[PDB]
Amino acid sequence: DALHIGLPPFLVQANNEPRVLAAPEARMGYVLELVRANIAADGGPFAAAVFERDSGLLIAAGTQRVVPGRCSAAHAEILALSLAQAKLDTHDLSADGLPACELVTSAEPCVMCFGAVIWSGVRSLVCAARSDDVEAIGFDEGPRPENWMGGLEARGITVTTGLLRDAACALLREYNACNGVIYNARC
Amino acid sequence: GHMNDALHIGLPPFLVQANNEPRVLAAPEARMGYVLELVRANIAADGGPFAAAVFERDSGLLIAAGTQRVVPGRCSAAHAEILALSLAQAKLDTHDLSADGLPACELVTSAEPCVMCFGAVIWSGVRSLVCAARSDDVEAIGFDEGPRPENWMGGLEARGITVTTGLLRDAACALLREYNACN
Ligand SMILES: Nc1nc(O)c2[nH]nnc2n1
Ligand SMILES: Nc1nc(O)c2[nH]nnc2n1
Ligand SMILES: [Zn+2]
Ligand SMILES: [Zn+2]
Repeated sequence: DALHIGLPPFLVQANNEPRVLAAPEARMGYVLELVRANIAADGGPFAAAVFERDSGLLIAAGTQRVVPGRCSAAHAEILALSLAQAKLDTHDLSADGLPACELVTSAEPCVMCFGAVIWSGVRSLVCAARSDDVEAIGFDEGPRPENWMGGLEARGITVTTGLLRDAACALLREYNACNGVIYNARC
Repeated sequence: GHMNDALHIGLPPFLVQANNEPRVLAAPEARMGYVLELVRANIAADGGPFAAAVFERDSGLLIAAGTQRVVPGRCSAAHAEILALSLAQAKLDTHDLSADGLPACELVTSAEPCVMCFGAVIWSGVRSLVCAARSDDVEAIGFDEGPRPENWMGGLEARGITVTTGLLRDAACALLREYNACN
């Protein structure tokens, strides 16, 4: 009777508490905490958050819930964008009288999320890990169009990538190190 | 609807029914015909003119169905394909419809997928995509497919997703032209 993806407690918490982060690094810092927490709550090493671009108010956060949620569409970007839309009560994050919105993401978007970003109404995309980083640990980005960044820019969506990339990469390599069946107390 | 503790996209009555009534449609045109019934039911339930369904490829057991619920669900990701693929996964208790021991799954869709849905198809585990209306047909009533890679069809086929296109296209267009005429 519904499409229903449950949020683990830490994500409910993130989505409940008012929070304002002005600097790109502050915003991405927070998104990287959610990655760490999502991995500790049985999810993939990806998180994202929709902010008010100009005030830094957090609207909504998401994390990859593919396995726990039994749903291949539950990438961090889909959850973040959709929960932001559900909170603001509109399918269009650029609807009249909404502030401009920004998707802050732990990694460059896959081809699915790329499309979702375009349809979402956000005006800004801010990424940490690059596509090659993500692919290096076996997560596929899929076939995006050529010059997909230019693609976004031409729809009025500004793209920045590499923001706190080093910390992001460190979280990716930590996930990979502990993504295996032999028990490892250190994980 | 908005929820503290879930992303929750509710389904209108016809779609709750479609997802619970037993239905075996062996021939592909029987599959696409039923999907076009869902398109019409969706328009009457304030949705866009798009529907899709996951079938077991060989038997044509219907596993799940989705329709575009963008405006009434306040969700730009709620295309037909996303809901159909996600409800099937929910129904089969797995995020991968090609998981060992599941029969091969097929997504039958009213129109060729947009770039988002193209991506969702690849990650879903379906082994087959069957489309009615073409990309052109969708753009001609003002729906945007977005920037898909050159040769999106070959991209699907290259990872073992067979693509059929044009099936009951004229029937699907009749519904599209009606939707566009009635704004
Ligand atoms: N490539 C990729 N893979 C996943 O599993 C994701 N989850 N959130 N962003 C994602 N990106
Ligand atoms: N382009 C496009 N747009 C929508 O709103 C859809 N819903 N289901 N397939 C869809 N395809
Ligand atoms: Zn993605
Ligand atoms: Zn789509």
